Amino acid sequence: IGYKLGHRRALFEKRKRLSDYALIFGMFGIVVMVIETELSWGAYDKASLYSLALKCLISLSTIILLGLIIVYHAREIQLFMVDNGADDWRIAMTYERIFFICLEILVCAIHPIPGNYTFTWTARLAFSYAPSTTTADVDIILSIPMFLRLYLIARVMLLHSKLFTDASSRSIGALNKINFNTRFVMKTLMTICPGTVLLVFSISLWIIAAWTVRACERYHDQQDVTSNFLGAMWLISITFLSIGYGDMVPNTYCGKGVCLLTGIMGAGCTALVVAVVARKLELTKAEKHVHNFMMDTQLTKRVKNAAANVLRETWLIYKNTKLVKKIDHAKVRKHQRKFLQAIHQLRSVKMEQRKLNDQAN
Amino acid sequence: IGYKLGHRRALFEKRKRLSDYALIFGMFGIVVMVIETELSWGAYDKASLYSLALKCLISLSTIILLGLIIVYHAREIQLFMVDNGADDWRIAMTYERIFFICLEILVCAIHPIPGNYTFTWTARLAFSYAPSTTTADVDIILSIPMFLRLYLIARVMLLHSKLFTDASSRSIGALNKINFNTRFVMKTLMTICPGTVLLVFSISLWIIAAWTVRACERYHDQQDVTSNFLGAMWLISITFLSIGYGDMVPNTYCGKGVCLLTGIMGAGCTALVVAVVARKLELTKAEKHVHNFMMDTQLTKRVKNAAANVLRETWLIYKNTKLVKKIDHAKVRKHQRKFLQAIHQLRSVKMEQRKLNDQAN
Amino acid sequence: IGYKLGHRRALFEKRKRLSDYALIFGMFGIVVMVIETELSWGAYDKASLYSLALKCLISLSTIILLGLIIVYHAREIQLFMVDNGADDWRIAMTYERIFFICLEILVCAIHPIPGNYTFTWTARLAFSYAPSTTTADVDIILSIPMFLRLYLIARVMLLHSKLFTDASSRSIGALNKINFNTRFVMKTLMTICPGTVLLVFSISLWIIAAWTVRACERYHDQQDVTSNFLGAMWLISITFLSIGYGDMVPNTYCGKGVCLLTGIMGAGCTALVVAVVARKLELTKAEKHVHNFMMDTQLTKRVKNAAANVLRETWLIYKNTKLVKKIDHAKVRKHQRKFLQAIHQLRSVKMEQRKLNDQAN
Amino acid sequence: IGYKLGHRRALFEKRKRLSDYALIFGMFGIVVMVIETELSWGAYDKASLYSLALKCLISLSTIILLGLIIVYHAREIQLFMVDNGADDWRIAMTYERIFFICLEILVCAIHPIPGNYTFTWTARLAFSYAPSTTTADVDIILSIPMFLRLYLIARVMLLHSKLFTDASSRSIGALNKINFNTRFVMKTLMTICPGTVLLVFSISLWIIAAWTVRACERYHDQQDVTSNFLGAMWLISITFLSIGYGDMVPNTYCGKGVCLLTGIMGAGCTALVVAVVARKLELTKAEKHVHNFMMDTQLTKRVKNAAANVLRETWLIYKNTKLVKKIDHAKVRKHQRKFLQAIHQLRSVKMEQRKLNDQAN
Amino acid sequence: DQLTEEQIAEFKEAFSLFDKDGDGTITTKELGTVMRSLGQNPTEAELQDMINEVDADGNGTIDFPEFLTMMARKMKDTDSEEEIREAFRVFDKDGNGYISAAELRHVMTNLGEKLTDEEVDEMIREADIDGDGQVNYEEFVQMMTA
Amino acid sequence: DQLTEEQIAEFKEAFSLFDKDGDGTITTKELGTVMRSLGQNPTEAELQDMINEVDADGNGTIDFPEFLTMMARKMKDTDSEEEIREAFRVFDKDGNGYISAAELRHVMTNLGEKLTDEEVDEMIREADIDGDGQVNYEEFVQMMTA
Amino acid sequence: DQLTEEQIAEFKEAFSLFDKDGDGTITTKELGTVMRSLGQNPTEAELQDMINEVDADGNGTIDFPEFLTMMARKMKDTDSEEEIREAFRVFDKDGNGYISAAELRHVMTNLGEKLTDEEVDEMIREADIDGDGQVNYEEFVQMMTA
Amino acid sequence: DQLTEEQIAEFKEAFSLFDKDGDGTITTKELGTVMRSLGQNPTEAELQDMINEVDADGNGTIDFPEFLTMMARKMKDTDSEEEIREAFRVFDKDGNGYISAAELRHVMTNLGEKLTDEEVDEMIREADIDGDGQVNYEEFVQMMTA
Ligand SMILES: [Ca+2]
Ligand SMILES: [Ca+2]
Ligand SMILES: [Ca+2]
Ligand SMILES: [Ca+2]
Ligand SMILES: [Ca+2]
Ligand SMILES: [Ca+2]
Ligand SMILES: [Ca+2]
Ligand SMILES: [Ca+2]
Ligand SMILES: [K+]
Ligand SMILES: [K+]
Ligand SMILES: [K+]
Ligand SMILES: [K+]
Repeated sequence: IGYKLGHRRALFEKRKRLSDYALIFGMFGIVVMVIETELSWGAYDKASLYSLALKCLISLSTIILLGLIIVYHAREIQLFMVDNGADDWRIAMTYERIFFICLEILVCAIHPIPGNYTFTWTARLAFSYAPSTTTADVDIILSIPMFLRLYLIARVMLLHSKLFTDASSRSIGALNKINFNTRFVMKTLMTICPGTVLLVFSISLWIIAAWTVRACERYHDQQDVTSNFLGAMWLISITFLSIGYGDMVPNTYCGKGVCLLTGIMGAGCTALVVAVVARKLELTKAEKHVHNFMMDTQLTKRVKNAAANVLRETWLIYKNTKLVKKIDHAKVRKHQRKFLQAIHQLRSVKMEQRKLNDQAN
Repeated sequence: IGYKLGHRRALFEKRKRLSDYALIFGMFGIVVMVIETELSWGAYDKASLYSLALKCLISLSTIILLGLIIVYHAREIQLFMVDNGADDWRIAMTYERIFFICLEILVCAIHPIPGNYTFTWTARLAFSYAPSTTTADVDIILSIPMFLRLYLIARVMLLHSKLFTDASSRSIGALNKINFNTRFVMKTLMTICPGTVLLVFSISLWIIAAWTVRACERYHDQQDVTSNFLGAMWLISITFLSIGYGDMVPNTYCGKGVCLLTGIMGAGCTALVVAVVARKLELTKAEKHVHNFMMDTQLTKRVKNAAANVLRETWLIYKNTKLVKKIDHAKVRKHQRKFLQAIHQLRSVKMEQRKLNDQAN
Repeated sequence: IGYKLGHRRALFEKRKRLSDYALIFGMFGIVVMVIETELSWGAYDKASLYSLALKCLISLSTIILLGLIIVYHAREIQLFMVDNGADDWRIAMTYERIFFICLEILVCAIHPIPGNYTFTWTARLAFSYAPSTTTADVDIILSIPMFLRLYLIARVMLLHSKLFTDASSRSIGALNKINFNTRFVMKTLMTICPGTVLLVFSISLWIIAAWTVRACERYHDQQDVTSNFLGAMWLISITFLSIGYGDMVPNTYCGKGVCLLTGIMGAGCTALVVAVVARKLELTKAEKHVHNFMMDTQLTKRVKNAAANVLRETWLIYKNTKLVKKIDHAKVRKHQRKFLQAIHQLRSVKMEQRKLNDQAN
Repeated sequence: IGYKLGHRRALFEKRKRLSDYALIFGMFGIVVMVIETELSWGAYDKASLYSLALKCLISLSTIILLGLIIVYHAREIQLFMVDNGADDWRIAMTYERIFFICLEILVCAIHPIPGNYTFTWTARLAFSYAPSTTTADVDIILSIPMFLRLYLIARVMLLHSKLFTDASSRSIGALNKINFNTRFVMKTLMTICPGTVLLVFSISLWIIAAWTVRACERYHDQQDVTSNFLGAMWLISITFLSIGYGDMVPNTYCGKGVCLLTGIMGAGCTALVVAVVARKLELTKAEKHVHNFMMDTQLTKRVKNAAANVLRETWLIYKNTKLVKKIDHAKVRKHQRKFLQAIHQLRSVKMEQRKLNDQAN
Repeated sequence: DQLTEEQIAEFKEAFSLFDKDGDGTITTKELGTVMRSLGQNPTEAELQDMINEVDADGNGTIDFPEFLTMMARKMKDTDSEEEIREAFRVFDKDGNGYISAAELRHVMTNLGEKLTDEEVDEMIREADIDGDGQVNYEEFVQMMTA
Repeated sequence: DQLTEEQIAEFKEAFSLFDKDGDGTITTKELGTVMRSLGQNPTEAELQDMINEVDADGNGTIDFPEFLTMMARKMKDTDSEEEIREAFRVFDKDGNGYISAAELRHVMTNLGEKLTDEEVDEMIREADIDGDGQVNYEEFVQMMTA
Repeated sequence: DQLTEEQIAEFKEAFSLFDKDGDGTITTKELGTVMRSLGQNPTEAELQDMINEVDADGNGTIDFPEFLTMMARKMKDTDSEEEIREAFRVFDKDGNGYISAAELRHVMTNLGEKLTDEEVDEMIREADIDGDGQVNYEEFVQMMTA
Repeated sequence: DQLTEEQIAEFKEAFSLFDKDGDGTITTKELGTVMRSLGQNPTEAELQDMINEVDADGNGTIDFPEFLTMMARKMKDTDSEEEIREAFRVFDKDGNGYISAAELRHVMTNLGEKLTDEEVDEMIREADIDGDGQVNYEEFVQMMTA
């Protein structure tokens, strides 16, 4: 053919390659921020050379990330112009494509800048209602929002899907008018592998939320309660399951927000788990047939065994009544009791077998 | 036709207009009450001209609301007489109609009257069991019940629905004998838009309950715990999800009632969400067919790949046993292990293929 | 037939009549016990004449109740002998009928006897872990178990069921081999009236559990926390929903056991409510058909409306390109954007129409 | 074929016999450990002869258990060689069979050795945040892990299953290609007896978890709160249902881990119970048919009863209007009201009848 | 205020459903199509009788002027001239509409509110349109005369 | 006692569920009507045999006195002289009814409580009512003689 | 660029899905096999018309060169030469393909954004290629002539 | 190392599952009876072929000695003499069995673990039983000769 399916291949490769460097430069800044935040508490201070040197490596990565995002959007514009018949870049701007670019820029543009700035922080302590005031730095405000950079992982995972760039899949979708969207992958995954995504999401949320809670609570905790990493892990775990708080109520609002988010996520995951358990218990045809066969055999055997005793007790009663002159009534009444028990057992087994048979028909 | 249809439209319009002014005059009083209650705490006192002037604007609105309600009921009586063929108006008075008019009058007749009245209030504090006594005003008792005026919104929403005032649907409703009731709209909405009503109801309940809890708790709270608006929001949110109370137990009974109501509503909403999630995970026919097609293709490819290795390992064993005289037994043992692994894998893939095929038939 | 069908009527009436006096004499003792327990705390003491006089009225009722139970069992024995062919009363004794008679006697034989006896009680207080020791009376031990007498209400309700004594129902059950046991009524009720039994059971449990908790907690509470009736009601309500305890943890094992039972009952009721909500929201055929009809009409109208705009924009572009010499490109690109939007909307509406149609087929 | 089938019987019997002595020697050590741990607290000390004598009986049992495990694995190797065509024991070692043997050895090799060793333990107290330091023994660390020896019960139960060693079921398994693996038994059990395994598992977990919690909490509890056996039982029960902690938060990580595990198990059991309740409420065909029959009869009777009143009221109106000259309008109004009520009731009953008839098909 | 511009057009939308392409003609074939999609498969005589009653022109189909009259009676909450018909057809013997005089005595003295013998005796003596003991429809129209 | 006036209508109400239009008889066509609504589709012989046993009059249909007697036995919790036949029909081949005498020897040795050989040896004595080795139910009626 | 060796094998895998027995031919019977497994039971004319358009050799079957061309159209996110056809076929009558010129006046003046009378008058006078009042798709081809 | 009395009775219970009339053998018509209850509806040839292999007497029915030998194969966890059959039948067309020798060249080289040309070259030169290009299962029995 030429051009088409030859040039379109190059655009796909360029778009796919540009989404990995962005992820690398997005994770590098997060890692450096975590190390700097951990080491700036006791190892050194904010007025040293280590802090400036280690925070000057975040701005460069942010600039590279912004450049990569802009190039990615330009290549997407080129692909859109190639796909639909058009010869002007101005046609794509539709008051919605512009907004998401600005949203991405604002989300990925936040980082702790070099310097030494401070502000005043006041909070009310739990279980005692006592005021507390400290002097904090503005870097804590500018570092937590950088966890929003995790949306790139979804894009990288989607662009690498085999069911996204397969010609046969496209042909079948055309034959069935299937809408291959960014959400259909989740719908398929919640069926093919419904027990792996839940575990991965739970562990990631657990670790990130515990670290964030401890980072908030370091400032106003002097008794090592909510500022301990294992304590934060336990608090997140018990809030996820909605058991309670114990004596681990935070003294800060950003801990309360994390706890509320964890509770909402836990409720949603519990509903999903209930649905999955309901869906995972029904039997297939083969095992059902085998079960019916074995049950029918067992019930037939039990029916014969129960039917023997009725005749046995009848014969015992008849032999013991009109024979050997005098009769001992104790044996007679015992045999009558056994006869009634045998009758009831036979009736019950017959009813159960007929019910099972009509159900299995 | 004439009087049958020409006049029937005028009555509907008159009844519809009378339901909007009632809503406006019902919301005006609530807004004025909220502003007056907020401003009577610290700005001025209950013995000033501002309080009297601002509370004299609620009685007039209440009187107008009562007049509008009476006119609406009279027009409904007129419509009922027209729609049945009766002549005397006394025929419509059937107790059940009389009781609801009085109920509406009593519900909408409550408001804080002008004046300056007080009473004595006592309570037991939480976590300390200490008595507390203050002097309060009777306006707090007469203002909270005015939130019952919100039933007018349902009437306004119902009277504006096209599915209730469309003459085309009447033929199908008569054909299928379906009851167009005031409740059918809810059941339809819980299917067409099951995720919007839940959000709207949750946000409205959240804000109203938080404001009411703070209004109760401001009287006996001296440490800014349960009288803080954000604290009330957090308490309502954590009681809705049934996680616990922490150190946020109210010292008043009207806070406990709100918490109990929030818990009941939360349980009901959780059940509804579970049902919705259960009903939202089913797959349609086209996607199911496409999934089956792709799975069959992949499984066939895997079957061929697994079947090749059996022959490969058999040939390797045969070449390594009866050739080049001396033989290394380690190679033979390794090849036998690989042969058994290939056999087991082929059997598993064949079983999965047959199971998928029979279940998809 | 008169010897069988006429005589069998008398035994049924005698058995039915004997189950109402038993209930009356079982409720009389409970009421008297509640009044005496309430009035013996502050009104008088256990060494007065009022206490002896009011407790001497429980033993007589207990004796009458035991006599009525024995007569009821004798009449049931007579009915069993009449029904199944037998002429010896000893045949019915089967090591299981004997055990239940003794169980009933032991359950209904417990009551607070007259006298004045005491014992020593020690408990650990909540939130403070401080020991507490009081001198109590043995009447508290002998009064709470009398709430087990409520099993008679089930018997009275069952014996009055219309579907239990009716020839037509018996004939149909014999034809269909169904079992009319003491459990089928519950399953039928959970379908015909699934929302009334839950409410009745919840209210009865609420009141009885609150009274029992307050009665157990009277002895070791000196701050009016868990000994207040409204506080007990609130604690029972919040334990039923599994929200928490707040500051209302009992200092006695009696309250702990009552709370555990309430939590188990609450979990069971929540599961039942979830199942009922799941089984309620499904639609019937008529409403489904009318909904499909209205949806089809609306989608057809929307299809026509969307299809008009494509032609409108195509004509606008064609008129604006090759006419009136010079052309303003801004208008052209605006119309191209509108053309693409119209195309996308039309495609979406067509897809939704086809999906709904194939689903409704 | 006599050689293969005759020899295969001996290996199965040898393998089955070796799994009972292992269980006996695994339970003996647990029992002795529990007795020694209970008696080493107050009766004697770790520097006595009773402790050495009673702990020297655990090492011998552990050695016997290890020998039995090794012999069992050797016999399993022999069975595998007999089953699949092979003449060398080295073929079975596949890097996975080796790993599980080592895992079993490490799990079953842990026990408290004789001697007298100590270490230092520090914890933070609940609700007070006060440090606590004691000196403990290393035997507490080496005794709790021995509860992992309970996996032998599953093996013993599986090897005794009739549906696992039945020659008749092999034909049906071949005909249906159903997998008789170690997981199918649970699937069958969760259907045949879904209410017994839950109870057994709940009681076992309850007792073991309460004992473990008390065993760890004995060291840092001086007020008899979390070191009391009944208190531990109540804490485990209320954590299982996810109600809260009250004032029973542990001062040790043992309690935190055990409570987390109990909460997870409780959530899973609640989901299973919800599914079972949903599965246990649908009706069978016979009872459904009987119910429909009775409902139809009752509805027909109600239809006739309602239809009589319309004619009755019409006749009353006609007699009271054009007769006896003068008329009283009050009677006319009352009769017209009754006429409308009868019409509405008849319409409602007809609608219910037609809906039931349309549904029951 | 009858031929209002918006309300007449609205009736066209409702009338367009039963109009196949462009003809003010509603026949037996049209009813089968619409009723099939509504879960109804009535017999041929059913809709034949249905279209017959709502027919005034006599051409074997339904006209637009006839559509207004039938719609007006369906918009009304309760048709008092059809409820008595329902109470008769529930007691209908086979379908001829003939109910014996002696039958009415039992269904009135026992079923319902237990009307007195004297009252029903006056009822039947006046209900005798001819004197044979069978009333079909004249009693109902005689009831609603004024 | 016998049957009181309020009890008279009780059975007629139940009898009316099988008497549709004042038939006064219970025929095969009406029996098949109610059985289909109860999830049963038996063969013609089954319903023919069912009405054959309860046809005391001999006219080929069930009468009310016949209906009263048969339903009275159904009110019993256990019909004593009916389960023995059911046990016999369990050990029955192709509906012949002639159970081989030698067959009873095996079933009594192991099936049940394992009666002794000498016990069944005396049991087979007097079991042969004629001396061939086949018994249909003459042993059963002999069992319930007194 | 054109197509690389890896890309060539990719189409073969998709090509092999319509060649159960090879032969490099896509016959009518092969389409029926795949469509039934995809929840479709179309008529013979539908598949006959479908293969007719995608056939350029003229033999009757489809080869790879025709297969390659039809895939490129599918890969496009929006075929601008088909949407106008679908809009015409929405208002199309009985598959004729020739729409009345007078009908377009109503659908343009009211349906949609209510185009003005003067502009739609210019539309029809330019679309009067027929000269009598029955326009067709011949307006579409001149719409996309440049 | 024998079959004890318990073992003998054990197989009879399994054997009684197929001997409905106690004939001492199984008829080919009752195979479909048990298979229908197991959700299987095979053709006549399938059941004819199945009984053909396990028929040693040659009369047309299966005896107990064949049944006893049948269970022994079922007891084995992996019958190594049938897995190669499965692999061959995967690469089999129209059930001929005459697998082309040139076809095996491609699959071994690419499909699987990528065997080399020199390795596969010795396979055909040894698998040529005659030298025409068609190979059969005689290669398999040659593989398992020792
Ligand atoms: Ca027509
Ligand atoms: Ca007409
Ligand atoms: Ca009859
Ligand atoms: Ca008869
Ligand atoms: Ca072909
Ligand atoms: Ca071709
Ligand atoms: Ca046979
Ligand atoms: Ca044979
Ligand atoms: K739930
Ligand atoms: K909870
Ligand atoms: K909780
Ligand atoms: K809690």
